[PDB]
Amino acid sequence: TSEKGKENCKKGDCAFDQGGYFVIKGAEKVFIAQEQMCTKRLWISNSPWTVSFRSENKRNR
Amino acid sequence: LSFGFPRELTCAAWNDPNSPLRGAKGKTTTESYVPYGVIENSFLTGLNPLESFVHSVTSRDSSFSGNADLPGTLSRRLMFFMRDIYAAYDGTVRNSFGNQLVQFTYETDGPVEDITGEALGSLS
Amino acid sequence: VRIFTDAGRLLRPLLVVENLQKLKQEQYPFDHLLDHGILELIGIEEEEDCNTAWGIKQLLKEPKIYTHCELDLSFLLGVSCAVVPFANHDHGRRVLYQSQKHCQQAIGFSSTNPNIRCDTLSQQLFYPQKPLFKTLASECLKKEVLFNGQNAIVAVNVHLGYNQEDSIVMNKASLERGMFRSEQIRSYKAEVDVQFGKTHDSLEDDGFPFIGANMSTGDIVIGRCHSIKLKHTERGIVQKVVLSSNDEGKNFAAVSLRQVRSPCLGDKFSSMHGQKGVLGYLEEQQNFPFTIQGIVPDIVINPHAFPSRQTPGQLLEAALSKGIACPIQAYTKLTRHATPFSTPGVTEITEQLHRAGFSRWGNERVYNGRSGEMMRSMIFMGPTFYQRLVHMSEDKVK
Amino acid sequence: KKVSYDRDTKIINAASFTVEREDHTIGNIVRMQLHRDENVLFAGYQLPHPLKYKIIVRIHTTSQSSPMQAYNQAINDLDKELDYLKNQFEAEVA
Amino acid sequence: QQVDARYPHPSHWGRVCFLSTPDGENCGLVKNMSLLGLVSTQSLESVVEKLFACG
Amino acid sequence: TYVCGDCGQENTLKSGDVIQCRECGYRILYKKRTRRVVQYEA
Amino acid sequence: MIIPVRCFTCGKVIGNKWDQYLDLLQLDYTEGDALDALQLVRYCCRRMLMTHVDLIEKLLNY
Amino acid sequence: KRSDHTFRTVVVGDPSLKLNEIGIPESIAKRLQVSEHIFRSLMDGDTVLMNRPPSIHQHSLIAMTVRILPTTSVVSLNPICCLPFRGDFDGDCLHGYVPQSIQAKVELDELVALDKQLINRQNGRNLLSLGQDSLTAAYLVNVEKNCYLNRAQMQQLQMYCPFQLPPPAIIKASPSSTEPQWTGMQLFGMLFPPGFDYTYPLNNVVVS
Amino acid sequence: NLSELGEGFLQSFCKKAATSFFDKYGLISHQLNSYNYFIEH
Amino acid sequence: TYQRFPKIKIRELKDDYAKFELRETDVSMANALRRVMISEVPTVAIDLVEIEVNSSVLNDEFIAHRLGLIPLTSERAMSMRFSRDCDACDGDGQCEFCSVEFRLSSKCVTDQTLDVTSRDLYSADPTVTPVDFHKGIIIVKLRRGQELKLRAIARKGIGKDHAKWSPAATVTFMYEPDIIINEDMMDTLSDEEKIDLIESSPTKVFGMDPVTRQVVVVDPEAYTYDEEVIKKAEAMGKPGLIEISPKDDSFIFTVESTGAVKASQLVLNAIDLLKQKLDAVRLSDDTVEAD
Ligand SMILES: [Mg+2]
Ligand SMILES: [Zn+2]
Ligand SMILES: [Zn+2]
Repeated sequence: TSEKGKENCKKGDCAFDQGGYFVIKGAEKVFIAQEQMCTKRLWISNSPWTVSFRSENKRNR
Repeated sequence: LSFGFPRELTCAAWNDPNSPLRGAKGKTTTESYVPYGVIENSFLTGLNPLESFVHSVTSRDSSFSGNADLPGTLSRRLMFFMRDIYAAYDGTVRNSFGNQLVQFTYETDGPVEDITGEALGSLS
Repeated sequence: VRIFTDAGRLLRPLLVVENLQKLKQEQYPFDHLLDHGILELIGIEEEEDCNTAWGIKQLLKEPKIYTHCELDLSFLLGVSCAVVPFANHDHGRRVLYQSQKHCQQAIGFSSTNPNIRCDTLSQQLFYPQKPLFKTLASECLKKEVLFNGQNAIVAVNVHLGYNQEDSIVMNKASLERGMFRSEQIRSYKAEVDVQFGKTHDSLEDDGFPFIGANMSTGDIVIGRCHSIKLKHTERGIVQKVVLSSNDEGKNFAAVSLRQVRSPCLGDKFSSMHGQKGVLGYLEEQQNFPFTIQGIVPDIVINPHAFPSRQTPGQLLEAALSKGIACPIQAYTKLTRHATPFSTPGVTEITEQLHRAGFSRWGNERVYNGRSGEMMRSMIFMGPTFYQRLVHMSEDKVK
Repeated sequence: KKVSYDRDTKIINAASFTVEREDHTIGNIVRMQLHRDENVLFAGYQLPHPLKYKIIVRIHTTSQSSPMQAYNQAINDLDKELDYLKNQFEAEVA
Repeated sequence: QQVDARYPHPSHWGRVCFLSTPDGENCGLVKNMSLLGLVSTQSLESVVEKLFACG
Repeated sequence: TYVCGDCGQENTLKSGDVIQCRECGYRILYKKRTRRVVQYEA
Repeated sequence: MIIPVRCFTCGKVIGNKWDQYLDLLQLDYTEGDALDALQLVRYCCRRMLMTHVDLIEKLLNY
Repeated sequence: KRSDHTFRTVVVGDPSLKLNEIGIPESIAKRLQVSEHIFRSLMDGDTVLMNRPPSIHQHSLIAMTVRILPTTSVVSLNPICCLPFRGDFDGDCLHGYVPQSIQAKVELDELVALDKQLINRQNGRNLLSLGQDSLTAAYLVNVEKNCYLNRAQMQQLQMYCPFQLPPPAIIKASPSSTEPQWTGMQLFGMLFPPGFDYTYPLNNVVVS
Repeated sequence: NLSELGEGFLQSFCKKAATSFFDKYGLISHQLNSYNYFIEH
Repeated sequence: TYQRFPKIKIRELKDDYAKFELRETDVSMANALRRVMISEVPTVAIDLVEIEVNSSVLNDEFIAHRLGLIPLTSERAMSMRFSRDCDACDGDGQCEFCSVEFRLSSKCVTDQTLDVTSRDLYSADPTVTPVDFHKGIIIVKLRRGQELKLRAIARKGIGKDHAKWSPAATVTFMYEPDIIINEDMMDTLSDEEKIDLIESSPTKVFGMDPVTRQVVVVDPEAYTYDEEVIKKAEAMGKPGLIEISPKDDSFIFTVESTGAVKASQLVLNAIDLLKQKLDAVRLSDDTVEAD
């Protein structure tokens, strides 16, 4: 369905559909964005007063 | 919270770098704030986006649906302590576990003294 | 100096006014504006050490000390929140209901192709309507499916105590003309690795009923030979029967029953400002307080729901949509916009409602439909975009 | 019976008429036609239940007439008004 | 956001909606993104040689 | 009668093993409406 | 979803005025002038013309 | 534990019903069977124990009589009785329990019904009071004192009042006044019994 | 210069740019681009 | 004690639009005729359809709902019988007095879209034809293939149920006002304060006399009882300047029809049904009381 011109415009493949989901077993699945902490930043916390360097590829903390 | 309100709620107050809205104003840094802000506009003339953000922060605490187990478990643990207390035919306030005495007579604040078969602890 | 060029950084487009006279003084695609440096994506860390204006004409024109500007102030919200009219006029707890719960339950458009869709449950109104106002999100998105409902003539009045405790009195004569009437398509699936057959009412030789059979409680909807009957609340008229199979040699089936759902005496309705309420009474057209032009109201709501819920802007939306729809006795340069953080004032709505030949405050003198006598107070009237929720009363009987 | 008679025993020369399958249309004009009579002290109609299509009319009458006589007079004087309006409309159309 | 996290922040300006959150057990955790919201994926070319050419 | 997807061709294959269409590799069959007299209320 | 036959709260027959409304909107006419040319004076009947969306143009293609 | 002979329907408002009556539709009451000395269907006059979840106190269980209404898939009561139930007409459901034996039916309308739950047990005051429309219309009929009613409006409003008509007390309010008028505080005074006395010194309310 | 563009042209430019933003990127570009990076690189 | 004598003066009269006056009467009659002619004048309309070759893109109940809303030429509706009062005709297709059968059959084979309007809806009786005003009321739009063939009947019904047998679209009545200008406080008003009183009215009620430089009243039945000039005069310090009161015995009717019944025949049927209901009420009250 990507870059469909006049062929799939009325061939029964879209009905108010944006096309951003997955088909697994006939049910539509969607990814929810997970907010993770930034690894490219010197994280400083308290109790205990520490500063950390995060892993780029291997666990080199 | 970790941010304050800039006491103006205008466009120039949002772009101030030494404002308590951003974080530590540097007066030595800041760690926590108690939010305090007055909105000069109303619900008829329309709110500013900063004023709407202030109203959303101050009204987020009213829609959480948390800490709702307290009036359930408090009512349950109060009913387990009180559902067996009744009024005896002799005029005393007895418990059900062994006919143990709780009160000798009822309070004289009511004129109706015919409460001799009601479960006073349950309605209490 | 901290330079970040990794993933996960949420950005937003802002226009820089340093070179705002580059391609304007001398049909604007976004790639051309990004190439000429008129607009740029500013991150959350980059936006802290910069000044930013709020309006492109009010706050930007006199002081040239900003060096950045926003496209619109209403684009800081979601797609379900930037389409709500007068969103900064309502309470913060009431817009959170409409933008989250009432927008997902409002029955509206379903699909332009209901033949390739065999979803468990699908609902769609017969006559869907776009609202009379025009937000900037619905104007730059060009999507008519962002609003799911119909606008009715909503009056704020008491009706014999039948609208107490957030109830709703609606016109029974208008509901049977096509207003708020929807259909419901529920599909029942099966699987066969035991064969699809009849094996001994309205069933055929293949184990599936013919299209157009009225199914009810106790009728076999899918025949297997192991049959699947219908439950106590399952009924409807069959629309289509779809057979399919996968590469693992397993046969499937999908029988969809279609039923039409009229608004009964327990159906939950909602507004665009977070005002709930079920239908409580169905009054006839001859008993409503009628306007001098003969216009009877469609949905009558209680005035007591307004000071408690604190929802102003529904009356403003009604006064705007009334002034749009009444004729002027020059229709250009008319206040048609309802962008939330750039709403017009009260003097711009009252003057537009006065130029149409009505009162400024949206209230009109009505007469009692049961006796003919005039009322002492003028009743507020106007078209308001309402929604029909998916919570009906016949799906809760136990 | 569509219209049922029910005399009041606590008030002298009082009655209560119950018309089945009626509404405010007949009851309002009957009540406002009973007010024009000089021998009627009370004239009022009510619709107690919208789900039960009935109309209760309470008429009081002085000691020179009857409540049923006042009801029949209020209908016979209301039929002639409709006949006069029909004749006026037929004369005004042509 | 998987678990002062249930409250809005001034960094939500133009990124996520601070006026619409699902009430209940996920109040303030699940956040709807704004209309003019974009994301970054990767810079395929190294920018150090372009950083050394500006001073 | 069963009209298939992606091509206009009826099949009428009411068998326990026939689930695809003739001269078509797909296996989606829509039931065809038979012209029977049904009644509704206006 | 074509235009309904009758108006909802009014009751006026508006089922034969959608094509004339589109023909008036095809020219250089506004909404108010095209509504006043179709002899619609009350806003209850003028509401249904400005708010109707044509879904049958997409229901016949897909 | 769960039990039989129960139902649960969404509730709406009907001010035409009595306070001790619940509006049961004819479609659910025809299928609800009771035990009478054989099984018969539900009819008018039978008591049913209603409940609004959750039971916030002891006055959330009111025994009301069944009134058969021609509606369907909905139940209805007065908006006055929403204060014991602590709910509103909001989609809020209200489930009821139908008693089967006559020993549970006799003691249901003798201890649990609304005629017995008249005193609020928490503070000794009344359980039921005025709503919002009745409270606003009772305030506005008393604080205006200048919107006078004629005879045809007073005799129309008297059809819902239990007591008789007072003297008009306004013989002539104008030189062109051709009919006696009626004040607003005389209309609210038709609800009181003739042997009723009431005195509120904070609002200067004197009833005699 | 500073006010030669006009207060009415700038109010329509932010409408045209917002219309073109939903034409170049759309509404679900954040889900599409992160998946298109996973296939290619 | 006795009857009234209403007068009727017709201002305009069309085939589907009436406008007259009702003087020397009460408001109860003017409300009763409106309540009868908006919900009790019977017409004929489609209430039972039978589709068989429905192959369009719309639902089966959508066409059935939008076919009953089509207005019919109702000239025999006062002489016909109801479906529940026809003992000889149980009802299957065309009937002598209760039912009127309609036939529709359309099939589009063209590259363009064919619009199925209300014009190709053929009945059996020539007097129960659909109302033609143009292109007709659109029912469905068809493509290549996509046939449509139905058989529907029409029956006489009251406008109180289903809101489709109602022949009147908008019927209303207004109180006739009389404007009372003092014309003594108007001589103390300035030349700028008169324009503020003129512009404060929503509709064109008050005007300016160019030969006198004072205000006048033109078209007095266009006020709509919105108190905008009385409040403006009270804000200008002239409380007794303009006093507008409604007449309780003068009304102006505006009868509109959907093309089913003529504008005078609707009022005639509204008078006749109100006369018949009064006799039906009087019969039991005279047969259960006097005998
Ligand atoms: Mg509620
Ligand atoms: Zn095939
Ligand atoms: Zn017949």
